[PDB]
Amino acid sequence: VIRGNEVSQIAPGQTGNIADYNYKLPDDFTGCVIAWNSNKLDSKPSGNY
Amino acid sequence: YAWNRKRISNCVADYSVIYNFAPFFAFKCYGVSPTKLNDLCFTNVYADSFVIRGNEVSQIAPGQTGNIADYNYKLPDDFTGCVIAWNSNKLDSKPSGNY
Amino acid sequence: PTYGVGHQPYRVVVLSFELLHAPATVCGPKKSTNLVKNKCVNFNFNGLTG
Ligand SMILES: *[C@@H]1O[C@H](CO)[C@@H](O)[C@H](O)[C@H]1NC(C)=O
Repeated sequence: VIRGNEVSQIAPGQTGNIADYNYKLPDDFTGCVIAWNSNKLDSKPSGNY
Repeated sequence: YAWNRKRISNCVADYSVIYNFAPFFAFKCYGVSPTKLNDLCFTNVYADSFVIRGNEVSQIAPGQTGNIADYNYKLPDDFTGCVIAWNSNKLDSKPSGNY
Repeated sequence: PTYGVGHQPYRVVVLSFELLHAPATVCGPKKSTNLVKNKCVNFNFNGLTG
Protein backbone atom coordinates (compact mmCIF):
# COMPACT_ATOMS: atom_id res chain seq x y z
CA VAL A 1 0.00 0.00 0.00
CA ILE A 2 1.58 3.27 -1.17
CA ARG A 3 0.51 6.91 -1.46
CA GLY A 4 -1.24 8.38 -4.48
CA ASN A 5 1.68 10.63 -5.42
CA GLU A 6 4.00 7.63 -5.82
CA VAL A 7 1.96 5.23 -7.97
CA SER A 8 4.01 6.36 -11.00
CA GLN A 9 7.21 5.23 -9.22
CA ILE A 10 6.19 1.57 -9.76
CA ALA A 11 7.58 1.44 -13.30
CA PRO A 12 10.81 0.22 -14.97
CA GLY A 13 13.42 2.97 -14.90
CA GLN A 14 12.13 5.20 -12.10
CA THR A 15 13.65 6.83 -9.03
CA GLY A 16 12.32 8.76 -6.04
CA ASN A 17 11.59 7.30 -2.61
CA ILE A 18 9.81 3.97 -3.12
CA ALA A 19 11.78 3.01 -6.22
CA ASP A 20 15.19 3.61 -4.59
CA TYR A 21 14.80 2.57 -0.94
CA ASN A 22 11.66 0.40 -0.79
CA TYR A 23 10.68 -1.46 -3.99
CA LYS A 24 12.70 -1.41 -7.22
CA LEU A 25 11.55 -2.97 -10.54
CA PRO A 26 14.05 -4.22 -13.16
CA ASP A 27 14.74 -2.38 -16.40
CA ASP A 28 13.70 -5.37 -18.56
CA PHE A 29 10.54 -6.01 -16.54
CA THR A 30 7.68 -7.84 -18.21
CA GLY A 31 4.44 -7.97 -16.28
CA CYS A 32 1.51 -5.88 -15.13
CA VAL A 33 1.02 -3.31 -12.36
CA ILE A 34 -2.47 -3.06 -10.82
CA ALA A 35 -3.37 -0.15 -8.54
CA TRP A 36 -6.70 0.96 -7.08
CA ASN A 37 -7.81 3.42 -4.42
CA SER A 38 -8.42 2.06 -0.91
CA ASN A 39 -9.61 5.12 1.01
CA LYS A 40 -12.57 3.21 2.49
CA LEU A 41 -10.47 0.32 3.83
CA ASP A 42 -7.03 1.79 4.66
CA SER A 43 -7.77 5.14 6.29
CA LYS A 44 -8.89 6.35 9.71
CA PRO A 45 -10.09 9.76 10.96
CA SER A 46 -7.47 9.63 13.73
CA GLY A 47 -4.78 8.54 11.26
CA ASN A 48 -3.74 5.09 10.01
CA TYR A 49 -0.22 4.54 11.36
CA TYR B 1 -6.72 36.41 -17.35
CA ALA B 2 -4.45 37.98 -14.69
CA TRP B 3 -2.12 35.10 -13.85
CA ASN B 4 0.81 35.77 -11.52
CA ARG B 5 4.43 35.19 -12.50
CA LYS B 6 7.09 34.57 -9.84
CA ARG B 7 10.82 34.68 -10.56
CA ILE B 8 12.84 31.97 -8.80
CA SER B 9 16.56 32.73 -8.81
CA ASN B 10 19.71 32.70 -6.64
CA CYS B 11 18.70 29.65 -4.60
CA VAL B 12 18.91 25.85 -4.47
CA ALA B 13 15.80 24.06 -5.74
CA ASP B 14 14.64 20.78 -4.22
CA TYR B 15 11.86 19.25 -6.31
CA SER B 16 11.07 16.38 -3.92
CA VAL B 17 9.04 18.63 -1.58
CA ILE B 18 6.59 19.56 -4.35
CA TYR B 19 4.75 16.28 -3.75
CA ASN B 20 4.48 17.11 -0.05
CA PHE B 21 3.24 20.64 -0.75
CA ALA B 22 0.24 19.83 -2.96
CA PRO B 23 -1.89 16.68 -3.59
CA PHE B 24 -1.56 16.27 -7.36
CA PHE B 25 -1.38 13.14 -9.52
CA ALA B 26 0.93 13.89 -12.46
CA PHE B 27 4.07 16.02 -12.60
CA LYS B 28 3.57 16.30 -16.35
CA CYS B 29 6.77 17.68 -17.89
CA TYR B 30 7.55 18.29 -21.55
CA GLY B 31 11.22 19.02 -22.22
CA VAL B 32 12.55 17.21 -19.15
CA SER B 33 11.63 14.35 -16.82
CA PRO B 34 10.40 14.78 -13.22
CA THR B 35 12.95 12.29 -11.84
CA LYS B 36 16.00 13.99 -13.41
CA LEU B 37 15.25 17.53 -12.21
CA ASN B 38 17.61 17.33 -9.21
CA ASP B 39 20.79 16.47 -11.14
CA LEU B 40 21.04 19.11 -13.87
CA CYS B 41 20.10 22.76 -13.60
CA PHE B 42 19.00 25.92 -15.37
CA THR B 43 19.36 29.69 -15.43
CA ASN B 44 15.98 30.91 -14.13
CA VAL B 45 12.69 29.25 -13.18
CA TYR B 46 9.34 31.03 -13.51
CA ALA B 47 6.15 29.82 -11.80
CA ASP B 48 2.75 30.77 -13.24
CA SER B 49 -0.34 30.14 -11.10
CA PHE B 50 -4.02 30.35 -12.06
CA VAL B 51 -7.38 28.58 -11.66
CA ILE B 52 -9.36 27.08 -14.55
CA ARG B 53 -12.18 24.60 -15.12
CA GLY B 54 -11.47 20.85 -15.36
CA ASN B 55 -12.43 20.89 -19.04
CA GLU B 56 -9.62 23.35 -19.86
CA VAL B 57 -6.74 21.61 -18.05
CA SER B 58 -5.94 19.73 -21.27
CA GLN B 59 -5.53 23.07 -23.10
CA ILE B 60 -2.39 23.90 -21.05
CA ALA B 61 -0.02 22.31 -23.55
CA PRO B 62 2.35 23.53 -26.29
CA GLY B 63 0.70 23.92 -29.69
CA GLN B 64 -3.01 23.80 -28.92
CA THR B 65 -6.00 26.12 -29.43
CA GLY B 66 -9.21 26.66 -27.51
CA ASN B 67 -10.58 29.34 -25.19
CA ILE B 68 -7.97 29.54 -22.42
CA ALA B 69 -5.14 28.76 -24.85
CA ASP B 70 -6.10 31.58 -27.24
CA TYR B 71 -7.42 34.42 -25.07
CA ASN B 72 -6.10 33.73 -21.54
CA TYR B 73 -2.82 31.78 -21.42
CA LYS B 74 -0.76 30.68 -24.44
CA LEU B 75 2.28 28.38 -24.19
CA PRO B 76 5.11 28.51 -26.76
CA ASP B 77 5.93 25.65 -29.12
CA ASP B 78 9.45 25.38 -27.62
CA PHE B 79 8.10 25.05 -24.08
CA THR B 80 10.48 23.29 -21.68
CA GLY B 81 8.82 22.82 -18.30
CA CYS B 82 6.23 21.03 -16.22
CA VAL B 83 2.50 21.61 -15.73
CA ILE B 84 1.16 20.76 -12.27
CA ALA B 85 -2.62 20.66 -11.80
CA TRP B 86 -4.80 19.38 -8.97
CA ASN B 87 -8.42 19.64 -7.88
CA SER B 88 -9.51 22.50 -5.63
CA ASN B 89 -13.09 21.62 -4.66
CA LYS B 90 -12.44 22.23 -0.95
CA LEU B 91 -10.99 25.76 -1.17
CA ASP B 92 -12.23 27.24 -4.47
CA SER B 93 -15.87 26.15 -4.37
CA LYS B 94 -18.93 27.65 -2.66
CA PRO B 95 -22.59 26.56 -2.65
CA SER B 96 -23.66 30.07 -3.72
CA GLY B 97 -21.20 30.18 -6.64
CA ASN B 98 -17.81 31.77 -7.25
CA TYR B 99 -17.39 35.11 -9.00
CA PRO C 1 -10.02 10.68 4.78
CA THR C 2 -9.88 14.51 4.66
CA TYR C 3 -6.66 14.54 2.61
CA GLY C 4 -6.38 15.46 -1.04
CA VAL C 5 -6.82 12.99 -3.88
CA GLY C 6 -3.04 12.62 -4.30
CA HIS C 7 -2.50 11.66 -0.65
CA GLN C 8 -5.03 8.82 -0.56
CA PRO C 9 -3.97 5.21 0.14
CA TYR C 10 -3.59 2.97 -2.91
CA ARG C 11 -3.50 -0.83 -2.87
CA VAL C 12 -0.97 -2.05 -5.44
CA VAL C 13 -0.69 -5.61 -6.76
CA VAL C 14 2.19 -6.21 -9.18
CA LEU C 15 2.00 -9.36 -11.32
CA SER C 16 5.51 -10.30 -12.49
CA PHE C 17 5.70 -12.84 -15.31
CA GLU C 18 8.80 -14.59 -16.60
CA LEU C 19 9.08 -15.74 -20.20
CA LEU C 20 9.06 -19.46 -20.93
CA HIS C 21 12.48 -21.10 -20.53
CA ALA C 22 11.47 -24.00 -18.26
CA PRO C 23 8.38 -26.14 -18.94
CA ALA C 24 5.26 -24.08 -18.38
CA THR C 25 3.47 -24.63 -15.08
CA VAL C 26 0.68 -22.04 -15.47
CA CYS C 27 -1.36 -21.80 -18.68
CA GLY C 28 -4.66 -20.19 -19.57
CA PRO C 29 -7.90 -21.86 -20.63
CA LYS C 30 -7.38 -23.46 -24.04
CA LYS C 31 -8.63 -26.86 -25.14
CA SER C 32 -5.88 -29.10 -26.48
CA THR C 33 -5.99 -30.86 -29.85
CA ASN C 34 -4.65 -34.25 -30.94
CA LEU C 35 -1.23 -34.07 -32.57
CA VAL C 36 -0.88 -34.63 -36.32
CA LYS C 37 2.27 -35.26 -38.33
CA ASN C 38 3.57 -34.98 -41.92
CA LYS C 39 1.08 -32.25 -42.87
CA CYS C 40 1.35 -28.48 -43.30
CA VAL C 41 -0.72 -27.37 -40.30
CA ASN C 42 -0.93 -24.45 -37.88
CA PHE C 43 0.52 -25.31 -34.47
CA ASN C 44 0.31 -23.74 -31.01
CA PHE C 45 2.96 -25.08 -28.62
CA ASN C 46 2.73 -23.42 -25.17
CA GLY C 47 1.58 -20.09 -26.62
CA LEU C 48 3.75 -19.67 -29.74
CA THR C 49 2.06 -20.04 -33.12
CA GLY C 50 3.27 -20.66 -36.65
C1 LIG D 1 0.30 26.56 4.12
O1 LIG D 1 0.66 27.70 4.92
C2 LIG D 1 -0.13 27.88 6.11
C3 LIG D 1 0.37 29.15 6.77
O2 LIG D 1 1.76 29.06 7.07
C4 LIG D 1 -0.01 26.65 7.01
O3 LIG D 1 -0.87 26.80 8.13
C5 LIG D 1 -0.38 25.39 6.24
O4 LIG D 1 -0.15 24.24 7.05
C6 LIG D 1 0.45 25.28 4.96
N1 LIG D 1 0.06 24.11 4.19
C7 LIG D 1 0.87 23.06 4.00
C8 LIG D 1 0.31 21.94 3.18
O5 LIG D 1 2.01 23.03 4.46
